[PDB]
Amino acid sequence: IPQPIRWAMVGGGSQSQIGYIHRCAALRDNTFVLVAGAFDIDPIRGSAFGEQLGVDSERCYADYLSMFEQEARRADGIQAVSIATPNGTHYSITKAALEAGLHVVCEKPLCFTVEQAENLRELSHKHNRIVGVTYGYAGHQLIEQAREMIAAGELGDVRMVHMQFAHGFHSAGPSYVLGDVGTHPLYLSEVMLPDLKIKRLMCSRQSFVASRAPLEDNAYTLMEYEGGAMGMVWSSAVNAGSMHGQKIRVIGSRASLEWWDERPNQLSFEVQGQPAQILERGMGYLHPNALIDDRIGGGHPEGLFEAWANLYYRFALAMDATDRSDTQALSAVRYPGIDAGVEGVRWVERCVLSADNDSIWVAY
Amino acid sequence: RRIPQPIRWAMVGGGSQSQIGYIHRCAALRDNTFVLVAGAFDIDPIRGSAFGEQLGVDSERCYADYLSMFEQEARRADGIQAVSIATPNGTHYSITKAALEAGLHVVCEKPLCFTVEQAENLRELSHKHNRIVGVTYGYAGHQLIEQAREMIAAGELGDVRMVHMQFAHGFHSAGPSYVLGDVGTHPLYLSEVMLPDLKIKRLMCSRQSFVASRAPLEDNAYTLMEYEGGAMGMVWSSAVNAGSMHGQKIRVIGSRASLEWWDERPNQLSFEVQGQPAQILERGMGYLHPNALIDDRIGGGHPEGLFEAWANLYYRFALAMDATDRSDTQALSAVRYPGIDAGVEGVRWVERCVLSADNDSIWVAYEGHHHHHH
Amino acid sequence: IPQPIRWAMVGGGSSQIGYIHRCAALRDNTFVLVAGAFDIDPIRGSAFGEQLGVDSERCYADYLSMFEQEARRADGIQAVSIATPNGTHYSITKAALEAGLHVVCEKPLCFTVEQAENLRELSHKHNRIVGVTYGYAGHQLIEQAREMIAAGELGDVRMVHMQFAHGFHSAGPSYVLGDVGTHPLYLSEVMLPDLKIKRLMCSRQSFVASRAPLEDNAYTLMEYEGGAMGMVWSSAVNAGSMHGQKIRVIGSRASLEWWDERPNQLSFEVQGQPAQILERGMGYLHPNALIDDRIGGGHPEGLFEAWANLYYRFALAMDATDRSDALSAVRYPGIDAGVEGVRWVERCVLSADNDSIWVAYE
Amino acid sequence: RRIPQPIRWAMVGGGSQSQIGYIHRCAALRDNTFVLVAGAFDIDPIRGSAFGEQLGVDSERCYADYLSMFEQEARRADGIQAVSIATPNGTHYSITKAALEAGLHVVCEKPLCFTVEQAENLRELSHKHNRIVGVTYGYAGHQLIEQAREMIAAGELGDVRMVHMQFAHGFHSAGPSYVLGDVGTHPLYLSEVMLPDLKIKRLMCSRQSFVASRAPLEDNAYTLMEYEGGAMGMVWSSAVNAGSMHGQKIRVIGSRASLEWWDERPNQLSFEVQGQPAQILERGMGYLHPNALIDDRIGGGHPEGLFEAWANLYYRFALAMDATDRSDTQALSAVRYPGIDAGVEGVRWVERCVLSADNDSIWVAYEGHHHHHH
Ligand SMILES: [Mg+2]
Ligand SMILES: [Mg+2]
Ligand SMILES: [Mg+2]
Ligand SMILES: [Mg+2]
Repeated sequence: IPQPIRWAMVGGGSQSQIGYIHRCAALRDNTFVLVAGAFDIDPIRGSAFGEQLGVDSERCYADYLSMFEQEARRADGIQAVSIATPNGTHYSITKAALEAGLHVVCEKPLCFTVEQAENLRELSHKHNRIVGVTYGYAGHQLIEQAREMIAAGELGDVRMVHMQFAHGFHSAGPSYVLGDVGTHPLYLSEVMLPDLKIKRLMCSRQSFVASRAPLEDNAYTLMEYEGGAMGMVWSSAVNAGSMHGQKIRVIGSRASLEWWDERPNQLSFEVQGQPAQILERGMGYLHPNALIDDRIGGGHPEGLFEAWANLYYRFALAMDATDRSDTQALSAVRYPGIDAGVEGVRWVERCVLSADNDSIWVAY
Repeated sequence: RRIPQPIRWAMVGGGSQSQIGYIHRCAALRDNTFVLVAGAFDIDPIRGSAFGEQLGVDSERCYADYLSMFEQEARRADGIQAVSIATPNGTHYSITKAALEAGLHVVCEKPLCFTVEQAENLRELSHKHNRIVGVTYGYAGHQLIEQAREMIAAGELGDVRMVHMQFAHGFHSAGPSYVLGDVGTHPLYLSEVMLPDLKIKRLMCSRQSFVASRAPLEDNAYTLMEYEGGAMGMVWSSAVNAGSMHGQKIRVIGSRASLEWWDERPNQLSFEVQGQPAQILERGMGYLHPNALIDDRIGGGHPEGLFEAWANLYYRFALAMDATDRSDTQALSAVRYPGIDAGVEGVRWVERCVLSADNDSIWVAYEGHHHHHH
Repeated sequence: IPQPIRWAMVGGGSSQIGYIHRCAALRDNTFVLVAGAFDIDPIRGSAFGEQLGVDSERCYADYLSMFEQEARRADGIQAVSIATPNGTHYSITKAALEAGLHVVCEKPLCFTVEQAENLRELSHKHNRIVGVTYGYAGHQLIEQAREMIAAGELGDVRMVHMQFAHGFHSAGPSYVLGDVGTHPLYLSEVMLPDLKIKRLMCSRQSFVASRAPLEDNAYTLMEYEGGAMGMVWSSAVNAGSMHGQKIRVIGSRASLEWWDERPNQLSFEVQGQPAQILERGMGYLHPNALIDDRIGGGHPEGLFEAWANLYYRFALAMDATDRSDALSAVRYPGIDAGVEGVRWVERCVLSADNDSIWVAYE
Repeated sequence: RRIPQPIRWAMVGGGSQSQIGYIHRCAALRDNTFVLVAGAFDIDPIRGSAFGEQLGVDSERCYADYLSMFEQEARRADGIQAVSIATPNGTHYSITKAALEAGLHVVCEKPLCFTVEQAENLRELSHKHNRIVGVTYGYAGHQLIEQAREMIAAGELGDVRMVHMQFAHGFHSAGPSYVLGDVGTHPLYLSEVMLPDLKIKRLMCSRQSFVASRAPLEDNAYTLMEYEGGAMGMVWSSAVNAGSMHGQKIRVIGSRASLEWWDERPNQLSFEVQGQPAQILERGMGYLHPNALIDDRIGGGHPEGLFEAWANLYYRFALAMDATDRSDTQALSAVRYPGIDAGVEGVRWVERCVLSADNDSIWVAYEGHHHHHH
């Protein structure tokens, strides 16, 4: 991309951790350039924030509607917008952006219902604009390594996919942890095993902090994949003592792979009957696709900020290919798009249906 | 001191070809808690006698079968007082029954038997003949398991919310069940030790035979449980967890903190208070509870292993036998060991999981009768 | 700092070193890149600089030309970072200072103590700062260690064991001593500022023979005033090691240990108590260790964050020096740190070249 | 099979008040390699007799002192054949000497003695009376130490460049030395097993007494060594490494790869080939060398501990004794155990480090005479 994509944010204002990483990622390597935004419901502190960031005073709109309409009149108007507002606003804001002919990057989750998600998807195709979803963990290079090893048959036939995102920060929309954290490792499995398809699943959710009912702060999701493989997802915000605990273990007939988000730069490779191995980010034995995004030599620890930059970069590549109508270039870019968004919403929906019905199996 | 005279002991099976006879002997004979004076070591008379004589066992006490041993030993004044059964799982029920009927304390290699009805029969006989029936859930012999029990009882974890268990190795990546009873019940007993008051209300199980030829016996299973009171429990049993050397772990999650133990690192115990720095407790340290230090056989820092745990277990079996022989109920209750009750529950747990699994993972009441329609 | 500092880069063109420098300086718009001498090849330099959005007339052919022409601009650079070969650090830093520009020089300030003394002379004379890239000190937990040690949580310090031994090369006056040994040495400086080296000895080897007389491995034993002992293992031939930079501070009451490959955790081991692991971003950390958090605990930050934090401190020192006032409340690897880094290497080489005899530190 | 009849054994010390007597007995009596038939267990005859009797030792063979035992036992047809000395370090020399002169094989708790001259005397006596002198560098009993030896000999590490050793615990944070001989020599013997052909050319040592009252005995020390051939070696000995439970580690660094072992995790061995994924080898796996599998007492995955290592050690002492009794030199050379030579070298290393440390860390020749001026 010869030039930075004219960008803007909705939300992600003062003291927003989420907004900060979005900006770091998007502006990394000047892939995007923040030229406008609706940073706060509070108009005064919205412009005060936008200006410290160097955003022109007249482009620190009071809301997303005014921003979209006014920007449409500028030859230098925004081309894409990132949404970091509350979950219940995601559907309406993403809908507007698309109708405005803008590329979108929406913070998880896309929306609350499958219907809404399918509506947004029809619009993205109608307006020919991408809708990326922030499954930022997929930006870590080793996730690519796993994908390549599995496709190359290094694990043999896949038998199980054990996932979990269980932290304890809350030991003291249709769901809470299922949508807030469960979907992250679920998307990682999508990247690692793109051909695996869910046939049916059951879920058991609890509200250990009672006042949270009906929203769950803990959940178990058991899945049956077409072909015989099994899947398990443990979602939690009450796993006391856990700093994050997002892990995915893929088990095959020949070996297993295991990745942990708190140790992003190492990937466990366990061949049955052989010594366990630890693969390191940036090493020459890695598949080429797992090396392209390295920003520093192996041994030097990269982090989540790098992963998000890698993710935002792919978003940029997708938008660009979509704009130049370069069918070939778009097919070569893998990113969390509208389909991943739809699936995230559907998985949660199926899980809630099962859980509300005493954990019955439900077709996917 | 407490076992002044070594308990006259015998073994059924565990001969030359046995893969478990060694740990049983090392554990039982340690500190001379038991003394091997007889046995029915082999289905092959000559090989059994050869083996037995190599152990210093009276040639005339190397019986051809468990029945002849029980019958003849019962006529001797210095006849065996206890017997350890290490024969194939299918024989555990009948041998344990014969031993009990013969007035012998029993130590049975898990499982105790295959059905709950058989299990209840052994329990009935055990009470009738006033003889114990220890079951070999030997991982419970590790000191830190007691530490966890003490910590949980002291409210260190606040209210218990989840008990996550697993015993998933991958050696087989290439009765009524396989992994559920072979490995699943080990961590299950560990939870019993750490949380004696927790009662299972109902559970569901999903089991698979990844190596198809094994069906209907499962080489992988997931068990989700609901404890009375709201807590949840999960058990992952597997012999196809490729790359895993054992993988037996248990994590107890409470409202205030969690604790986790892994059998491959038996001398450490993770203690994670939410909002505080994670902690690692070490076997043999002064900050441990006395009940978690009494079994130490060497100073902290030096690693102890499964053999020590098994010796610790057999020692409790001996204490239980002595208290029972003394008709001391209160004393007996002070001995924390996997006895007839744990044996029954281990069989029940497998039976309920199998019932759930055979019925597409529907919820089944842990106790009581489950019905399709009623 | 209301306005970004007008910044330039010498070298670090089409260079991961240049990359992390830029990522760090430009983050949160602490600095703004307006000029540079990116390459020996003007064509490649201009192309590079232009890709970065730098005016073509400000993509200078050499550092002197840049310093000369920029002095004539109201929007001229105020600071310059050097990422050229270690052999050019001295002369370029000297030129920068005489030009009245703040400087950020890559790891080795220079080769000799004389040179280091001269640069310090100039920094004071032109009242400009000279930061050195001991970036690992940017990690928050290093601050945590410093505070814990100062509050006496380790009791009396007895030993300081450091190492930076990787194996990438298993197949100036030194090599690893200056390239990797000085990194954990600076970490100890931040953790134990009051510690003073009395004397030390060093043993160095050239396992890959052709590297002689430069060492690819070295052991440095030190005696601190007060009785504490210090050990430094520098290596590029520790086969199998991805980096292996670690520091363990041992006190009479407890120890703490940090490893650069797991920057977000700090081991705290109180004798007779359960070992503890401190996590970046947690509420039990000292306030000073939390100020630089850019994201919640549990999310792994990395070396890029540490460098960002380092560059912010450089900016703060430059500002305070400019507004002339504040400079005392900002800790950072400056000229003194640079000088000491040079002296430690010089003392180590002297000892090693003389069969590991003890040598007074100063 | 190779020890048809249990070796008539005895202990000097290791009584009820000893904290090392238990591991010696467990190791020696395991598999009936040895049989305890006599002892000089306590300087207090009454307590020694009581103790000994509790072990099945005839009251008449519970001697009041090692001298009496050696003299009386030598006059018995069923007299002891070997003796383990577990008394204070200062007595090792004289007791070992007396045992050897009394025609007894010896197993001495380290160190063998305090001076090289004494160590050479014991070596001379050992050859004269043709009796072995094993030294308890028990950590070498762990299987993975043999694996490392095999890997190094097979060239897995390429050319050895560095040998980094340490044994630094913090239990004491609050003869001629303390930690050098007490813990320093353990990993040193581990390196001897892994790198038998490596020869020390010269070394320097810096030692400190952080708890001043201990001086001149050190509670911390650093030893830097130059091996013949160019490789370097480092040993950190410490009793004041606050927070460390044991901390015994050895990392061997070669031109191609490195390997590392930690006594607190004895069942794993790190294998790091430069440029390749780090590897972790596990005790009991089929990819190990048979010499590293032969001592397995249970399947991999189950953790073995220091007691197994010690039993493995004692078994080798037994094999060495038998080979010596058969006068089979070639057979004796196949038995890899810490014998008199390892004993002498353990004493020499300490003596050289002390000489250097006492002289402000000057380089001292490992072999030969060191001089201020010459
Ligand atoms: Mg019945
Ligand atoms: Mg099925
Ligand atoms: Mg002599
Ligand atoms: Mg001194």
